[PDB]
Amino acid sequence: DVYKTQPVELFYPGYLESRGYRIPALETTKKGTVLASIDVRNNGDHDAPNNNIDVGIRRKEVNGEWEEGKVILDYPGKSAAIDTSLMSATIEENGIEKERIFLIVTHFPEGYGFPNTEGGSGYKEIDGKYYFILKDAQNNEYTVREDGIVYNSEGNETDYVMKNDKTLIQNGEEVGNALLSNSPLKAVGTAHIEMIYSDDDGNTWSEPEDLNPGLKKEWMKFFGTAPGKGIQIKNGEHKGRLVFPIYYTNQNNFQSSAVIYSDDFGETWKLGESPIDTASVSSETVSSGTQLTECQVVEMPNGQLKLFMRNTGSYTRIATSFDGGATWHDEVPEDTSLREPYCQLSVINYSGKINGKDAIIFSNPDASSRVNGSVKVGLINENGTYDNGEPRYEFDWIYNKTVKPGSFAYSCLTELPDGNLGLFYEGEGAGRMAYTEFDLNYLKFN
Ligand SMILES: [Ca+2]
Ligand SMILES: [Ca+2]
Repeated sequence: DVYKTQPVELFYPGYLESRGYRIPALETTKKGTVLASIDVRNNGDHDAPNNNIDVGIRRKEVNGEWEEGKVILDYPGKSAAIDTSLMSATIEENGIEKERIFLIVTHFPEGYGFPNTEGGSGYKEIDGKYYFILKDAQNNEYTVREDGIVYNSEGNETDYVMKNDKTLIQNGEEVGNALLSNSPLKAVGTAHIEMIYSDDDGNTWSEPEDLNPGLKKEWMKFFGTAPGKGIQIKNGEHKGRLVFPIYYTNQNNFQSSAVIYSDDFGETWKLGESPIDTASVSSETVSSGTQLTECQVVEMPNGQLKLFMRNTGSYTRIATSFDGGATWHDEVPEDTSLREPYCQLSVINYSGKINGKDAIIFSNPDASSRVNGSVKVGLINENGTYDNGEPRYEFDWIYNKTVKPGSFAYSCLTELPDGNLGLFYEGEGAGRMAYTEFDLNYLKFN
């Protein structure tokens, strides 16, 4: 025989001056590089608000060692970038497959986070165009229009200008930053998803692009990355589509999972329905029942999508999409092999065949609390059809292996170029982020 490395800590308290670290994401690029991203939770392990949380990343190239970590996204003050998701994706450009590594994160202005998030996209739509909202101490609404020029609520121009990094300028002088809690004009205290990308195998990253405008619905309060990774669809009519799992709340503070997706390689995004959205329930107005929260997605051989969801029930809920993430079958069953103690989980597609079948790999804490981290192997079996004739895929969990007997919380899986598996996970102690590699045999023996 078995292969199983001694776990190494890629981030730990004090590293890069940060008190805390959480929320692993893990992706392998087409060059074979492993990318591990993390919340750099500088003021401690606690969620936003009141935490200067940045995006950090470590790289391990094929036949290489872990490069030291660096911060690749850093907002002013204690404005948080929290919960990352990575995605290696490709496009055919003039006969070569060009790789772009996508990363989305959730973003809050200073002072806000999940428990006190306000609602809305953060944007005002004026004649088809979306403009960043700014608020003053008296709760008046302002808009940032062309040239960054700020307009008050009468549609009139003010002496304020907001730069794209939210710096505020009044008559040539800087007067604050709209993400900061002492600024005279403030961005709406609500959740954004922001995206960066890398075209050089994860070494350098773009400036953040906000994905809220024309994507997040005004009734949504929380609207955030489901941490871990997304996937680019390989099979079917939606081949090439980028799919990032997310979740959000409504006015009732009810959490619903979903995916956002892009058919032009990141340029524009659409929101799929939640699995909560059925013929009788609407995720806009639902107020009771099982909440579906953090989630990860895998693809079936025909391009059918399977969304595995943290939820307030005892077991993992799995939803199926026949249209590439736009909607989900109204039956959302539990899988009773997958005890789910209300913790993030990871599920990935495996490139190789196992026992002559296509397979997926799953990890989460297999217990009634965040302990006993287990990695499971599921074989995809075709089994008849749904009411609408669609293929039925089901999962034979052939291996179930404890990789972390004690504490174990959020985790993320990735496949290594040689077919081995990597695992980035919380569980070795406050702010300690561990990475280990292993082969299939290790999962089978035990
Ligand atoms: Ca920062
Ligand atoms: Ca649960």
